[PDB]
Amino acid sequence: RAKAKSRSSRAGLQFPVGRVHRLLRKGNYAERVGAGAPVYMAAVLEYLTAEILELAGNAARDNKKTRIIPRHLQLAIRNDEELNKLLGKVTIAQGGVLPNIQAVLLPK
Amino acid sequence: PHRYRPGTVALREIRRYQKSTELLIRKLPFQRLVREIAQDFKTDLRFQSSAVMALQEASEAYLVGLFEDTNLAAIHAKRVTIMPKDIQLARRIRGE
Amino acid sequence: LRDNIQGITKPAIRRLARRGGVKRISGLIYEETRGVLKVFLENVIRDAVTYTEHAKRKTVTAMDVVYALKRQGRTLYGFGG
Amino acid sequence: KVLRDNIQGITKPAIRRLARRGGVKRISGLIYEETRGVLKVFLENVIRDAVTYTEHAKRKTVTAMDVVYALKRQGRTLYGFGG
Amino acid sequence: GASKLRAVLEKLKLSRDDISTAAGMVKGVVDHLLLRLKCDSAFRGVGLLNTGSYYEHVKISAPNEFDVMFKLEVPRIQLEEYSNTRAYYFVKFKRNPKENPLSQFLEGEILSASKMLSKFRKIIKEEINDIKDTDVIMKRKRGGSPAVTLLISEKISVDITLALESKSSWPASTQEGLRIQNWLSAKVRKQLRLKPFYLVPKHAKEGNGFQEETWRLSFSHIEKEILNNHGKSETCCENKEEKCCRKDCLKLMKYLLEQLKERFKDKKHLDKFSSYHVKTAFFHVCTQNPQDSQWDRKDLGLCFDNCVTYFLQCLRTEKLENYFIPEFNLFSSNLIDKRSKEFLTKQIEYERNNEFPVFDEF
Amino acid sequence: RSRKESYSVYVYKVLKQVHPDTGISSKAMGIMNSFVNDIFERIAGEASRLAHYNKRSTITSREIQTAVRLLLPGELAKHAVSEGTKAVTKYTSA
Ligand SMILES: [Zn+2]
Repeated sequence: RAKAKSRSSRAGLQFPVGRVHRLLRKGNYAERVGAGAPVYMAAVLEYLTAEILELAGNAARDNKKTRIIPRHLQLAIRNDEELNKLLGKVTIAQGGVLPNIQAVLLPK
Repeated sequence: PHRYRPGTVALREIRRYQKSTELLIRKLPFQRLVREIAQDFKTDLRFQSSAVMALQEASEAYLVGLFEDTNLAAIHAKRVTIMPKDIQLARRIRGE
Repeated sequence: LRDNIQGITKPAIRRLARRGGVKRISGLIYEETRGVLKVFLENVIRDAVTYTEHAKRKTVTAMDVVYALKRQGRTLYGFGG
Repeated sequence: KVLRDNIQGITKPAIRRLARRGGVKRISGLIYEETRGVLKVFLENVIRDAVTYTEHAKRKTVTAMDVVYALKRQGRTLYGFGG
Repeated sequence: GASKLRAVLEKLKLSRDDISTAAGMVKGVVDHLLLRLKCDSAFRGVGLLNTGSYYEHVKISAPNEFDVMFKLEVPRIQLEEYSNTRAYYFVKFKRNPKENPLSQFLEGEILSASKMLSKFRKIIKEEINDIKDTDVIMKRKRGGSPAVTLLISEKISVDITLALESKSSWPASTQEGLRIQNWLSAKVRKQLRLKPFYLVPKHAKEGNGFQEETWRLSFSHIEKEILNNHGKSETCCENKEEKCCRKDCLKLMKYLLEQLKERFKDKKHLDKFSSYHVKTAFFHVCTQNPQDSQWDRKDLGLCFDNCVTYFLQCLRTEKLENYFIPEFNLFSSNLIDKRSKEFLTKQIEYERNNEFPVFDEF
Repeated sequence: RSRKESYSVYVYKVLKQVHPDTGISSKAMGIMNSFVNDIFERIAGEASRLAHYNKRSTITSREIQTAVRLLLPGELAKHAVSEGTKAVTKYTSA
């Protein structure tokens, strides 16, 4: 038998490809899953994951940390307008809120 | 007899509570509130501790978002103090 | 196990208001707030019970709460999902 | 040919009539412009999705269903034009 | 061998006690300039890197020569290495939804070093003409490391460097840099790397030409932190019980090079050498000699001699790794010709065999 | 024992590319897992509809692509499309 090779490595991805291929056939979403479907999707999930982690990582650095906590994810998501929206209905456990104080409440 | 003026502390608390992530509602009280509501649907019902927390965080998140809109309504009305009606307006606009 | 809405202390209410950016709170807010919180909880808990019942269980799990919240335009992250 | 400034195609009486249906009694002069800038966003979002659906299907002509899906996606359903 | 060196070091420090007024004039000019830059849409976010100071002296024997950096934040950048240079990159911006005001300096995808430097000096030029109490003249720019050189009356010069600030994790090419693990500790290294890194407009200098829109990595802020935290004890030298000669050796090394450069400024052999080369070699010697006891102040004479030897070795072998960018050879034949290195080697060896007379002669 | 699946291992790896020197709490990881499952379902869900609407039994890279455009807003949607389009182009070329 020819040597088996992981597909994630092959597609230049870190996210699993065969599995996504699989998951796309579940929940009864479509009878069949095309070969490029999970490849396309795995790239998307990985991309979005990176964007959140990068921004959260920057938040971690802003707070002089060596890691991401739920709070950093919240700050990252909200500061980034497009992620803010993508997850605009999402409640993050222990996310807190942005420190937005209305100007009319402040003295001179 | 040093004092900090009205609004100095209020702003301070706002700063802090916006910053922190912890639950603001006492737990045993909240837990019991959940149960009292639950018993109106069904007696002898149980909860995982994680379920209660999940409810509490969602509950606080809801109220905070509500208060943000309430605050805006009060400001629109040229007022700092929020009144029951400002809550009602915000809710209504939201479809409640 | 009655009127446990009063277990939501006044400071607890004010602190949430503060987090929301509220600087001043009318004396009639406490009660009005409760009348809203309660409805929120009623809607979420009940769905969780409905899911729990469907599944033929007695213990409400975090997942049943998540489904209840989810469908109201509120995905909650942290308890599984 | 290219079109332009049809935002003005939404005439002042048209805006007022909508406002009136909504229970608005009295309208500030700046509402007209402010309203258009909001209507426009709504239209942009719906039309775009309808186009996106249309393109996915590899068609050129937008049908009622493409609009219906677009509106459903934004969460405002519409009955009587398909479903 | 330490006594003569100590007299020199004391002398060099004391020559700066007169500076406070010169520093004042520099500050006057800098604050003035920052106001204009803040008025400019491109530099609206500009500020000093070395916060709390309007002065930083690169040359130990030039107390009237000042060096300041004006930093400008770049909220997200993508670096692209230029032609395997390892230290030079093109700067592009990542996805950014809102308007990025530095867009005016873009050329295609790339942030133009040429445009920013050109405009930076143009802004300062117009603004210095609004300095009324101090006479400030601008020099014509030649390179890109100092964006602007200002001439204050007939005594003071100020080199102004513009730098982009990035708060992202440092590029992988820096992964093995800041080689302080065996000297100042791995934990200090980790702490420093949680800090931002900088990019300075810099054409990719190479064998017979250069790239116009490249930016070079800069860790000047770390270098400052190291010089003032050169010990693994980290408070070594802030107390006489723990007084080492690392700082003293570097000043003497800088002084040796500066004195020789002044001595031979006319023969031009040494024009391309700078304190940064000395300092880079120095950090490496500190890395080679990580214990404070290898730098006991009592041993300044031999410590300095050993520092000199390492520097000579670097010149002779044409190798001096950037301390932060180990694949960047500061002493590559592409940046400095062999003749200059042989000359400096020879001059230093002469000085050293005669107990460094150039330290006294001027 | 029963066994559970997550993306924890893949999340770590991504974190390393953006921030090679940082880690992540167990909670942040739990959140990222909730996140991935949410996005997956939506895209797959919308892709399901597109296949249905256009009378198909199969989801291909296009249904995934269109679902992305409909779900993601502005430019974020684009990079996802670019990467997906490529990953398929590449997968069959790798
Ligand atoms: Zn020391």
